[PDB]
Order: sequence, then structure tokens, then C-alpha cells
Amino acid sequence: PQITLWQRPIVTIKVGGQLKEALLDTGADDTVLEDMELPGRWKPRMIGGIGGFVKVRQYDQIPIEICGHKVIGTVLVGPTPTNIIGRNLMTQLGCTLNF
Amino acid sequence: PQITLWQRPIVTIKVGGQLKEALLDTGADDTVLEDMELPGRWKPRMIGGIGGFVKVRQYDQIPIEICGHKVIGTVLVGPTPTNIIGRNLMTQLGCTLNF
Ligand SMILES: CC(C)CN(C[C@@H](O)[C@H](Cc1ccccc1)NC(=O)O[C@H]1CO[C@H]2OCC[C@H]21)S(=O)(=O)c1ccc(C(N)=O)cc1
Repeated sequence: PQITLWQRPIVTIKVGGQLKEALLDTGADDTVLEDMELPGRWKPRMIGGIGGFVKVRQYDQIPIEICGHKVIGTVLVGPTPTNIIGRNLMTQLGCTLNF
Repeated sequence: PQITLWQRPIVTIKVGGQLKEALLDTGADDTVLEDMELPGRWKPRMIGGIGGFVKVRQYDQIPIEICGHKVIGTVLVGPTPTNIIGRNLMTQLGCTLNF
């Protein structure tokens, strides 16, 4: 669709068998999800933002369904205050910024 | 313009007489710039980023030139990893996200 930015661009996603709301975020290189269970091996990272850094687990090749579209990519899991869909998945949707 | 998301959507802005690089950030409610000096009075504000809450200076009705367009609105100034243009100004650009 065409999503305006008058409000937060929040969409419903399905990941790890769980349904949740997440923010379409052009300012995020990668997708970052609030603490949840995911299968497989992971690697520790530190990612930085406005309040400083948060410790996350990096999972690779995680399928996520976003607005009825199945995409796959890197997901970072940790104590983020909100679920963020980053550029690494938005590209798979063919999502662009337009003005 | 149409901006794909394979790379960071960075643009040059002109603000307070200076040129700066800034990130078009749909995950940001607000526009947040690194320490700067802007005219007029400021008001206290606390914002919550990925790492926690941060004190910033809120300046109102600041003109910024972005991609050839003049926007005028609220600018928060404080410790940020990068200058971010949030939805408050992107709406003035007429920015939308599209599939
Ligand atoms: C600040 C930018 C440069 C990076 N951040 C993405 C932003 O869009 C970040 C996303 C977000 C984090 C926490 C709560 C709500 C939204 N937004 C963000 O910090 O916005 C600030 C300014 O306006 C306010 O509205 C929402 C929170 C406040 S990030 O910190 O969340 C981030 C950092 C690293 C990565 C990564 N390494 O992939 C991904 C995301």
C-alpha cells in the first residue's frame, strides 16, 4: 500500500509463531524485536541508539510475515522498548520512501 | 523522488546556517540533531530511544532545508549517534512508505 507518516507506521507481523505489532523503520539497519524465543544459533552484539547501547542476540535467516508477505532475514532480539522492522526486511517487501 | 532502502536514506540538510548529514527515519516521532546552537528559547524534553531516556533541548519553529524543500518545525537537540529527521518533518515533505 501507501502508508502515510501522520501516525507511526505500525504493521502486524508473524514471527516465531507469534503475532505482534512492529514499526516500519527506515532509520534501522536491521530488524530488532522485543525479547522472545527463536530457534537456532545466535551471536552476541551491542547496538547503539539514542539512549546508548543494548545487548542483543543476532539470529540469521528468520522468516517473518509482514502484511501478508513472507520475507527472510537477520533479526536482532533484546530489550528494545518496541518491535522495529529495519531496512534489511523492508527491502524484501519492495518498500521505498517517496515524496 | 523515490528512495530505496538497500542503503541508509541519508540526506544533506541546511539548519541554523550549517550543512549536516541526516537520516530519514520513519521510526522517529521527532527530529533529533547532535549539539548545534539554534536561535530562540528552548524547553526541556525527555525522549526514549532504544537504550533508554535522554534529556534534550526542544526548539520550536526551526526552518530546515531538505532535498530542496523548506520545512519549519520542532527540532530536539541532544546526544544522538546520528542526526535523524523524524515524522514531524517528513510529513511536511509529503513522505510516504510504499510497496
Ligand atoms: C536512532 C537511529 C539512528 C537508530 N534507531 C532507529 C530509530 O528509528 C529509533 C527506533 C525506536 C527506538 C526506540 C523506541 C521507538 C523507536 N527511533 C528513535 O530513537 O526515535 C526517537 C526520536 O523520536 C522518538 O520517537 C520514537 C523514539 C524517539 S535504533 O536505535 O532503534 C536502532 C539502532 C541500531 C539498529 C541496528 N544496528 O540495526 C537498529 C535500530
